[PDB]
Amino acid sequence: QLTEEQIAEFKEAFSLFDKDGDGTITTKELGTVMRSLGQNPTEAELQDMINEVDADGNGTIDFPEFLTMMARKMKDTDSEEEIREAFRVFDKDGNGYISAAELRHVMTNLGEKLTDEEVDEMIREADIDGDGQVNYEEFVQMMTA
Amino acid sequence: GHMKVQEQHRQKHFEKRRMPAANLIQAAWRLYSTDMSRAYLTATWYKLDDIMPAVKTVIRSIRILKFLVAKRKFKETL
Ligand SMILES: [Ca+2]
Repeated sequence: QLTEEQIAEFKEAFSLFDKDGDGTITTKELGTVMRSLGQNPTEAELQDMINEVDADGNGTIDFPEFLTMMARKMKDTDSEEEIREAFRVFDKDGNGYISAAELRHVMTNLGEKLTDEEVDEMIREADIDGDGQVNYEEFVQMMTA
Repeated sequence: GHMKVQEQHRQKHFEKRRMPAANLIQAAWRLYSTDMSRAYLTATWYKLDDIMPAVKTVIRSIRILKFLVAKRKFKETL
């Protein structure tokens, strides 16, 4: 279901990592591209990211694994269920909602905290009626196309 | 085993999930925002995306990998 050209777009992105052109993305090439953009991942973080798509076990990413990951994004069934399970962790009522203030409070105080502008763009992307409750499920339907 | 000390233990069995749960939402939102955020709605990114569309696709590929790691670490807290 992928056009011959959007496959060529992912091949162009793959080749940016795979500089030596040997068909694999190592931690060296993945981290080099990440750090040229100003990111600073640890070596363990590079291994964890590669292990999520390395279906062979040699510790590298090849192009078939790459375009499968790029085509899937978050549209899979497992992502939709897990992301919602993460939202329910902050749902006391069990309603499928969470107050816009508690969502803002959780996003800016836990884990990789969002900036003030990040969480403001998230609250704008969800819609709020009445008390101030987002329907976080129709939110994960939006994120997972 | 006996009474309340489970209700204050069940609080903590669950409290170690709130950080990986937030990380999953934050990684998912940052991945979703890659193709809709105002951060990319500037003349600089439009031109950058015209001469080299691979740069934005690389940024997306990195965010997808980070979403997958985050989704795993949250599943490992179940
Ligand atoms: Ca290589």
